[PDB]
Amino acid sequence: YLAHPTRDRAKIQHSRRPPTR
Amino acid sequence: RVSDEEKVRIAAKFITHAPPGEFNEVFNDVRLLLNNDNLLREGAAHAFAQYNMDQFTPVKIEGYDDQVLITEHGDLGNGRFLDPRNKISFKFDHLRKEASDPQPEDTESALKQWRDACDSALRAYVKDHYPNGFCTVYGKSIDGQQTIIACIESHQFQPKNFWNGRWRSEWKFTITPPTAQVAAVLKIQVHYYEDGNVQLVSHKDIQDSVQVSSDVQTAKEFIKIIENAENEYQTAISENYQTMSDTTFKALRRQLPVTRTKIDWNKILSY
Amino acid sequence: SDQQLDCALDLMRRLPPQQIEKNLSDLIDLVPSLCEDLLSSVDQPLKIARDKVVGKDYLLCDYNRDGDSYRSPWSNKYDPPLEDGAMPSARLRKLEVEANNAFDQYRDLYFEGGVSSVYLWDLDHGFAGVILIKKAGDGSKKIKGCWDSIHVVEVQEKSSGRTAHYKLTSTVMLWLQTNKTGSGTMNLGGSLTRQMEKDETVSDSSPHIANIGRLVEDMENKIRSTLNEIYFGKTKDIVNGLR
Repeated sequence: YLAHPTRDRAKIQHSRRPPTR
Repeated sequence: RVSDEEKVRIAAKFITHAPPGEFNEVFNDVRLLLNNDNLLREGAAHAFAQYNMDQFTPVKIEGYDDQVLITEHGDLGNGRFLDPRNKISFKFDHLRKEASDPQPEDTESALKQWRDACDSALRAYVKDHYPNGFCTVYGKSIDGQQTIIACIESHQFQPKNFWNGRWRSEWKFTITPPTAQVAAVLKIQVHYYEDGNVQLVSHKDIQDSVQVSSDVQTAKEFIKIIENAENEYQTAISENYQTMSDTTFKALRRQLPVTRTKIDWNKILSY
Repeated sequence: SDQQLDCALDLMRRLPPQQIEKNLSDLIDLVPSLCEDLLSSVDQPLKIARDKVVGKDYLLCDYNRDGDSYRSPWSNKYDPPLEDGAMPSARLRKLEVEANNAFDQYRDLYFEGGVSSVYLWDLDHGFAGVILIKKAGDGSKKIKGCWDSIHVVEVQEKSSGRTAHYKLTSTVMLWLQTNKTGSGTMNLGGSLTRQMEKDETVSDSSPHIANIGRLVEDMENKIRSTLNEIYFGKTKDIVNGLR
């Protein structure tokens, strides 16, 4: 029911590369 | 990989950590994250009960004026709890927060009269000091040691204004004539969540003593200690908010630069 | 909205922010499938690192991360060093340099201390960036205090470009903690996030960094006042309404 603005803020647009783990 | 066992540990941890008045939202988030309904209501049944006992959930029973608190001290097993004031057991549905099936329960004992005296004073104390507070007083022979346990709860749930709050206090008086030892914990949690997630979490421990005399006098002395300590605690919290607002918060960032006007971004960029 | 990511973000809005870091960690443990999207969507307190080359502090968050290394805004190198870490274009790096300088001055003027960092990344038809500010105490005062600013801007330039579209999503985290004999332990913490977007003129007298600065400053001034109302007005009144 709550708004989630942090989902729709700019994202990194090359493919990241995950941390361990 | 994260084993299912660590997973269930997490779903159960999340549920026991739901803020006051928000168990259902948290449960349904965790339900959807595990996508396994029967594992959840299996591996997490302990968590539902834990939540309600930790939170002193008050519940209304059909047939009885007085709400009772769900606490570890009234746990009768089989999802049943003790109402020591109304002298019944009842079934508590930890998911629906619903009381059903009241049945008379034997509460007579040597300590019932000291419990009754403390319950009477306490109840008046709670009605006078909390807008809609509830309390439950238990009498237990614990270490052969006669112990009175007074639990107080007061909450205010306003999900439509994006906030909920709960006060809990727990007071243990171990009745060892002539000097009874008193131990308490006062706790507060407030959650505001319009456009964010801000919580206050507060607790205070109390240690004190009282001279054991008659039941009615010992009760009055017990309630005085409670009132003085819960009064100082509330007073001090508010003093702390003022000091935080006046000092620490003001120091973290100015309202404006020393010019008393917003930044001229042309001048920033030019040197 | 019933979607898993919306549930996860909902949990973050409800779980105690006093445990913000472990909450995220447990959530990724529960739904590893969403690791990247939670790392990107769940704000975490900023951590301060030291750039050895320039002798200047910089800030760590998901946005300047690659694997287990973070990039400095001062030196433009990863720590620990990487063999092919993600780097802004030579072009975008230059703007990031102008922006870091500009926001180091903004930080001095509003915060009179603390640490700032700005990190930019290329997009298809513009660019984006985060502006970060951290201001703490060292933990020696009666009331402990920390402020995190996380400002994420998206800039979509037009066919000129003498106009651009800016979307700003700002989070401020504020953490206060004290242990006094009168009150016992008191921890008042958490965050607020607001979003706005604006079309602006881009010109030599109003460049990208100017436009972004004005938006960040306006939004941060507003969030400061809202934090003051919520923390010291609203939550206190709730407390007093309980007893």
